[PDB]
Amino acid sequence: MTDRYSFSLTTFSPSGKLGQIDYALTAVKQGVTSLGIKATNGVVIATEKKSSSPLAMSETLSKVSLLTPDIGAVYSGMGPDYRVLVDKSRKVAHTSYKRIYGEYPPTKLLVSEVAKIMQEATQSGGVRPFGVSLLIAGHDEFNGFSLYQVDPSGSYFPWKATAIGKGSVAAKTFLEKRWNDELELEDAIHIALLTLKESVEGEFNGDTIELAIIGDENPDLLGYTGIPTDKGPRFRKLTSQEINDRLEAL
Amino acid sequence: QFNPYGDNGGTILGIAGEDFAVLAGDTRNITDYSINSRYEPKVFDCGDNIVMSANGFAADGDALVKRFKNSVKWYHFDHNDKKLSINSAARNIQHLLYGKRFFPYYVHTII
Amino acid sequence: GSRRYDSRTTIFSPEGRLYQVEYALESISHAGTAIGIMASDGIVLAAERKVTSTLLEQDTSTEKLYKLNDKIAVAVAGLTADAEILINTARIHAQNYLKTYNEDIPVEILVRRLSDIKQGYTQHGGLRPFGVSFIYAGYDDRYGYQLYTSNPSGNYTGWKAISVGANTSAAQTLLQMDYKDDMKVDDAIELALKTLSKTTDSSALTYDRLEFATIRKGANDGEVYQKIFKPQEIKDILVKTGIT
Amino acid sequence: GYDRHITIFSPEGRLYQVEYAFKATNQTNINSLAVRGKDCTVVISQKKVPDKLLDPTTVSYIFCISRTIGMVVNGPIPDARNAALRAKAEAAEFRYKYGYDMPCDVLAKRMANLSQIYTQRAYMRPLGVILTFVSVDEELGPSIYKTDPAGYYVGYKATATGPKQQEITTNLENHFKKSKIDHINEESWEKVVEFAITHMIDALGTEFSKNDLEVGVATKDKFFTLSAENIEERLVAIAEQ
Amino acid sequence: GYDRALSIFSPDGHIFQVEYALEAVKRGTCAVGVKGKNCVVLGCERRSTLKLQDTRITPSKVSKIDSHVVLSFSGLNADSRILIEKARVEAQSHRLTLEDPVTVEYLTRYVAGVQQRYTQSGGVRPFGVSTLIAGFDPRDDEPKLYQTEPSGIYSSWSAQTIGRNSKTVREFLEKNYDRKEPPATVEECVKLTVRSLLEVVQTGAKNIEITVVKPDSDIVALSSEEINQYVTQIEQEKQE
Amino acid sequence: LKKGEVSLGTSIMAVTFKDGVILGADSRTTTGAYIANRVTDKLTRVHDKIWCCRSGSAADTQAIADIVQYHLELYTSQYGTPSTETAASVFKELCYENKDNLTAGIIVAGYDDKNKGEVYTIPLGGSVHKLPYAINFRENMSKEETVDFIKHSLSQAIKWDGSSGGVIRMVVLTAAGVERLIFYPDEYEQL
Amino acid sequence: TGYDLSNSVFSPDGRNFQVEYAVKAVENGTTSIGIKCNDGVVFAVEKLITSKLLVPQKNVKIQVVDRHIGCVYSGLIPDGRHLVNRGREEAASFKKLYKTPIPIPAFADRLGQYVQAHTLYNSVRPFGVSTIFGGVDKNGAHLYMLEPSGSYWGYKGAATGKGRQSAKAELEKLVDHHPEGLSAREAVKQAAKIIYLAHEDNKEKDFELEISWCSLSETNGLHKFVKGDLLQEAIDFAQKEIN
Amino acid sequence: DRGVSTFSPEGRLFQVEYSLEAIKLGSTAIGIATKEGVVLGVEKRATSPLLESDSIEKIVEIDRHIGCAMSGLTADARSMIEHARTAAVTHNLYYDEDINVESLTQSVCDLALRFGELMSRPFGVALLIAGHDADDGYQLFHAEPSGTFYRYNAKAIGSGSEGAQAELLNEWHSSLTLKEAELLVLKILKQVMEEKLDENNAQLSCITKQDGFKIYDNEKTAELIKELKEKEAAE
Amino acid sequence: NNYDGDTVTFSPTGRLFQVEYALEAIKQGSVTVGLRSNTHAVLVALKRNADELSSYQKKIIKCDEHMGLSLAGLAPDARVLSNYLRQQCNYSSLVFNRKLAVERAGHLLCDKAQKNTQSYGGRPYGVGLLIIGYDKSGAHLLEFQPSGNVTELYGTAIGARSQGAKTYLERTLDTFIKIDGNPDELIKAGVEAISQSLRDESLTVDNLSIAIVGKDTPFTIYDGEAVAKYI
Ligand SMILES: [Cl-]
Ligand SMILES: [Cl-]
Ligand SMILES: [Mg+2]
Ligand SMILES: [Mg+2]
Ligand SMILES: [Mg+2]
Repeated sequence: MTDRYSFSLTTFSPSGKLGQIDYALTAVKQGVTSLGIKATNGVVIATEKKSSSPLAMSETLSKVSLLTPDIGAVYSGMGPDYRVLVDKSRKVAHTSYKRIYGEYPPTKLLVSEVAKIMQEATQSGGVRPFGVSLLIAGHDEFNGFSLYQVDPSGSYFPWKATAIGKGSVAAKTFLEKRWNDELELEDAIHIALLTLKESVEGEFNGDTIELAIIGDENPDLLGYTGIPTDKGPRFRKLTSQEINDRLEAL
Repeated sequence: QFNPYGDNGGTILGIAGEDFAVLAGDTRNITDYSINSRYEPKVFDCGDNIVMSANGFAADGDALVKRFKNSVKWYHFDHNDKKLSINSAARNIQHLLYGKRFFPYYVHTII
Repeated sequence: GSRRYDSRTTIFSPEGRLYQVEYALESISHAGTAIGIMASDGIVLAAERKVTSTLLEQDTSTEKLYKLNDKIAVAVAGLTADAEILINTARIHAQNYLKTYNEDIPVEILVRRLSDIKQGYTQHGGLRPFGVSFIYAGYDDRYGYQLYTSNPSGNYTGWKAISVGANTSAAQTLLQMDYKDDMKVDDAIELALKTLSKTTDSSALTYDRLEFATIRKGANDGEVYQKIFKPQEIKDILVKTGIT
Repeated sequence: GYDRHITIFSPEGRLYQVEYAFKATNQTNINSLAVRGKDCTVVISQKKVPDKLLDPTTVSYIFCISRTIGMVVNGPIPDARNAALRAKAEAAEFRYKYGYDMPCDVLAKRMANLSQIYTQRAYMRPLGVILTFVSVDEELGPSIYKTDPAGYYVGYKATATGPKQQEITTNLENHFKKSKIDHINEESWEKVVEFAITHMIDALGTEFSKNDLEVGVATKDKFFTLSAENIEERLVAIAEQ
Repeated sequence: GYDRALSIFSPDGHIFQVEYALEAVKRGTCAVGVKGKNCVVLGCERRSTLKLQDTRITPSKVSKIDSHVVLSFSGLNADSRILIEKARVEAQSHRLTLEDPVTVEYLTRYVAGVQQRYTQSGGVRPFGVSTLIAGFDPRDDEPKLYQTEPSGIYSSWSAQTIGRNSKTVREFLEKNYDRKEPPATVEECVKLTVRSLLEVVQTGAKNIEITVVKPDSDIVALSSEEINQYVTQIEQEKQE
Repeated sequence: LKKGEVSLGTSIMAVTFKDGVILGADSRTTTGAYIANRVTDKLTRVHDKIWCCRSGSAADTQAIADIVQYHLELYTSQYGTPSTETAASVFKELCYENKDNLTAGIIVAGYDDKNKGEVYTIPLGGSVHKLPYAINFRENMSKEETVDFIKHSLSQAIKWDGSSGGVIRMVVLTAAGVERLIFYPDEYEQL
Repeated sequence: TGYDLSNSVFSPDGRNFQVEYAVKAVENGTTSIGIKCNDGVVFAVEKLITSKLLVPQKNVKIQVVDRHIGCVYSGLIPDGRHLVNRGREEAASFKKLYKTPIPIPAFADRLGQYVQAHTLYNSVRPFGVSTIFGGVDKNGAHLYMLEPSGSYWGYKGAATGKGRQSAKAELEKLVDHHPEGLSAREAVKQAAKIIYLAHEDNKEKDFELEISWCSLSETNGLHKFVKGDLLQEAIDFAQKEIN
Repeated sequence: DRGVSTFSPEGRLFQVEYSLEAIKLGSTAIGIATKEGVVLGVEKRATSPLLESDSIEKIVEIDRHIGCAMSGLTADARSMIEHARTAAVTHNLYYDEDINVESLTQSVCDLALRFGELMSRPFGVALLIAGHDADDGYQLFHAEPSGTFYRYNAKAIGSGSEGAQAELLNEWHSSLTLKEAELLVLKILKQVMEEKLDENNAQLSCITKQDGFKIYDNEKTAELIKELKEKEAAE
Repeated sequence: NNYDGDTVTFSPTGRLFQVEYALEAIKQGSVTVGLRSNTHAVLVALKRNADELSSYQKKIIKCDEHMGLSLAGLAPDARVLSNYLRQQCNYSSLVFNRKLAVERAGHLLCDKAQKNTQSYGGRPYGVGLLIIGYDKSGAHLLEFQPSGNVTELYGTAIGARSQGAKTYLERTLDTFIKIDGNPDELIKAGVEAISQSLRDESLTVDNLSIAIVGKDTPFTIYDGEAVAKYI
């Protein structure tokens, strides 16, 4: 018995390609389109909720996840791989940072820890790479707002705006035309909805679209009062109603 | 507190002749002021013309004799039924005893 | 059992070569070119970013050049994710040495240990090697300014000027042509950029496709300073040498 | 082609072992169905006992995981029982550690994460089963959550599983288009079971006796299965209308 | 742990992984060892395709194991560092327990034992390295020169060479080296070592390294100019 | 018993009778001469119709009872409703194997439909003893008689022991179900 | 293809060919049966007399687990012993913790989970035995049959081995003709007959009969071997039926 | 590939059979047992004339009363010798006596099959273990990598083993003296060796009850070689 | 063919080829015979030599005062299994002051061999054993095969040309079983049995190996001049 797979399942081919990473990226390509746009006073991340069945409740399946009060994540590719990465990302934010420094990690370092986990699946024994690309939006005091992409290889890049998955080639072209360095958060949300309509084929509304923001602090979402320094989470998931309001003036 | 040792009394005696040897011992077994047995042998034939007694704390004496007897048995298996010389048995018993140097067998052994 | 699926990463070819090391080097040859040039009064590190996109955030990015401590830096060529694993190990090793001896780690000792880790993956463990080549640029009070390189084999060597990644054949010829021993940092900066400009696969070399760094004794009196160049600072140095 | 033997990516980004585990799901040739009432969650499954020598009371693909949670499985019984035992252990441990009964959706997620590990780790094969968890959660109310070999899971208004799953799914889809609601608007669980059975008869086109069906019912603070006589009583009510 | 038996027997009775490790040695730069009457000299080739090198900091081919013993090698450079480190640790460990530095034979036997262990351990490949170990035993003036190889066999040599084109330089040494009368002085021994490398090297500039070891921990490495004088002298005598 | 830790006293009992079994106890919990809790519930549920009475260390008895409840919940999921004897075995297994670090005296009481009312006592050593009752009793008493027997018995314990006091809690285990009873000082003192 | 070369590998069908190959080894083995009765169970097995040199009655194939469970199997005999050794450990730890002897359904799952575990990895081989087992517990009599895949069900009658189809057919007739139930002493006699009828599919070598039983009335709920007069009575009954 | 501990269809372990082929490539080693002692001789076989032949250690002491000669992949023998020496000394410590030659051999042979997937492959070396004890007297054993050992009156192993063994078949008798055995080893070695036999490329040793195990000097062996040539020319 | 790479693999017809190849190693091994009466049990073994200069491979091993076996096939494997038996016999004596039953001895060997046929990495034992003994239920003879199958018999034989001796014992069954209180006659029957497996070669003084155990006879092996009586 016992895990006898103590050797790498990902290896270099004669051409220098790491097959399993390339094939993982292929799985990401097949995945549903998701995108991220960075504004001056916030970040927006969005994706289509591809429903497996109309009987399924798409509210229960959350493609956009809170990692810390000020950091959020979305993906393209294999959902189950994403779900466990979110669980590990949340835990590592505590064990390797919050329990040491008494504060949540900055975006870049949490991204670094997630990237490390994904790099290990590329080299450790008896495992395949994660078949997902993550877009992680976040805010912290000293770096401000930021948006990162994380690939199956464990490589991560900071973006002003980008897209991943099915129609990423066309979506990135669309974002290049629309993006500037003076965008306000509401403008970025508007562009995000325009960009996403191109890739979405069927219904396009607040029930089929999932969208969250990293913006201003939300004292109403904190759950308590009395500590002035604690002002609330910057991550906020937009409601189905809030999305439909912006789709009218589109 | 639990005291793992005891004194079962008794006394043994070994004398060597020219072409013979004797190992004697009383058959009384005791604890404190009570008699446990009036006949409880503690001098044993261990094979290969070796006799042995481990006097003191009976539980340790019985365990030691039992291990040496077993040591004789495996000496035959491993070394083509060779006879265990008295000097070789002595050295073997040293290793049995010293193997518990930090939790000794409370016995005075004679063969 | 599992034997069926084992690639056997740590074995010799009939010719006496390590398959995976050779294929890792093939991988590295497609990576963005990185150049290190050592001068008498400092070291230059120059590196070409891999086919940049216009929407990539350039100023808050780190792909090629990393800091190991206050006196030592590295240029990366290969898998970035692999390099970061090794970099954090190297950073920790430098601090262990400082904790133990109350002295900054000598450059070679850090390089040897990092190279020894790579070697391990080629000889045991059954894992794939790190697809990474480093250029180490650093200073210590024993040997002064030093340039090294290590590759997936775990073999390291010292250099006066060296390239890693793509077009190293063409790049090394150009460096061998124009390099000389009494060179200054400002001259080395110019050589590094000129070499990349000719060996690049891009149409024209621009500020947004580069990473740049120097290790000078330009600080005040007998102390070393690490300068990781900003985007605007690369833009200025590129105009100053007359490339754009 | 060893990329089809273990859980690693094929050139087109697929896990063939996961896909073949899905085909093992239908190996029993049994169809299951789950629907929600107001106060309850009902799950029904076909019961096929081909051998005459079998003890029919021991032939079951419905499990009582905890007092509140029930689980029906579509797939081979050895993998089914493997999943059942684990879920029972997880539900019991949860209660001990966190001081309250494990919710249906949390258990589903936990089992889905375990399934996900088998799709990534090479030495472990996926279980060839689809797990349908049902309960009346104290926070979320009537709940249906389903897990598969891919490690995917999601909540359901209603659901069906098996070879003729699509015919049952569309049958239920068409009903909820008509009723305009997320559940079966019915007071007693007895009539929700009658609904479930009726719509399975219409979709599959087969009639059922008391021994052809197997029924599980979740209410507040307890999940329980129905006996053959409980089902028979239920079948009589359908026939008399 | 990774357990796979990489080094195994083949039908014809060969261990290919050990033999392929010898091919790696054959690819490595040439190294030569010549022992005289009161000294040993270790010559080493350095390939000249590498210009712009920094010879100050570049790892030297000859390594000190202790103050009285040196080790050169041919084959995989990264592998050699592991053997050298183990040897250096064992040298200090020997001084600590025996209160006496290692003999050259002992140190060789240790290194050879390490190499052998990697030919029948699970999860590891053999060292792609052959070594020349040289020096003088404590309180002894008899020169010692040993060779090791990936299989784990070791032996003593009056003079020996390893690496690429080593068969050519071994051919040279076999007729030029006299057992009855070895190089009487340091100069004679160094010259013969340089001569033998000049059969293979190419140019005698910064391609040849020479290290001289003498009794009582007296080891010194020759500089470029010092070596170049031997090259200049040999070529003038050759034209005859 | 660790110094300063919370003690549960020792005034607990379980009595079998015609229709089932009744558990009874006081409500006092001490730390030296200080009453840390005067309305403690020493009657704890490990299963629907298997309860226990805790004595000695409050921390130890709680940790054990929690573990037992875990084992019987897991037992029930796999093998159906457990016996009162099975419950007592799990208690014993814990109390016996960890006897060096524990100070727990437990009385297990339960109701089967076959076995009816059963009582098992588990003292400090980790031994088990099945009895008709535990702490002039007659077999097959009525509910009302057994209540008065427990009431009068604990009433006296409270009267003479300072480790005992407060209210008298009782739990009745029958085929009918589970019934909680309580008796205040003004009632039981003047008996 | 190559899907059948490794255990725990799904074919494109969704099958584990290695487990199916293990079934072939079970089919190759001697016939063994189990009969559930009024207040207990009866086990019987075909022992092929390879030679005159075999000592009669001294190569016992039926095994006891705890004191109340009987196990018999067909296929690779050593694999069956390994499974019973596990069963004894499972039953021991159950009684150690829960005091009461292990219930048959509980015991059935302990084996089932263990056998199923040997279809999860390529580093182990599936069990080359179908195991018929059962006994008497607090809830009454139980008979089970467990296969290489880990699959098991409760049975009224069970059969496995080379003469399984013949035995099954004969078992089906008993179930039909005795709906109200079969007695323990009757089941022993029927068990003998069915082994003799099933021996027609293995009639080159002659055989030796071995029977055991658990019964609340006859054996006091404990597992016992059928020996002496009762065994010879069952053999004579079977001899009379074939002729 | 295939498993390390696999059986062939014929019923043999592949790796053990392949290791036997490696031993055939090895240099020749001959052992002869007599009532006056046991003689062990080996072909040194230097790969080059620059190699100092005295450093070739193919005959080895295990204890004062036990010696050992090897043939095949001689590097593999080092751990076998180390084990043997420890076994011999350990037994003396436990039992205050010399250890039987057979028991020592059995201890070495227990290592042989301790390989698989313990070490990664069988040993590629055969050993001739020669010694004396009080019980069975002078003894010669042949220890293979299969884990099997046979006792022999005389035995040759290595490249010229089949030819030398046939010669030992005719020449050996029970009344051989020690001096006769010494010459016989040298005679048979000279026949099967590629290069011409002398004191530098061949080595002799013996074990006697009185003086224990002794490797012969090159001066002593040279006289026995000269004595051998004269006796063959004498008829 | 494709299903004989290791012991963990079943063939399409349900066979374990590595176990069958281990069984083949026994057939190549030298013949050994076992037989018993009610009072005694006897092992007779034809020892094999490498050549005339070599010794004859010892086939019989003692396990306790009342038990022992003969081997056929890989001798080192017999040493491992016999050593395991010695320990189990010894465990029974030290802990329970009880001589280990010959039937239990067989059950323990079966289970030890079985574990080697179900796990990856390991290999089956390449030896067949004939265990004899005298315990509280009289004389016993067992036949061990490395598949795991252990069989109690009146008589048997294993090794090359063992069918000849096995046929003889099958004919002689009624005769030798009743040789009670007579060691030498039971041995004679065993020596005549093993003679039916001889081709070209005959039984010599240093070739034949005999062992015996019984009621008032500890397990003792006879070799050399001690077996000259029976030639
Ligand atoms: Cl989880
Ligand atoms: Cl409390
Ligand atoms: Mg259930
Ligand atoms: Mg897998
Ligand atoms: Mg009071």
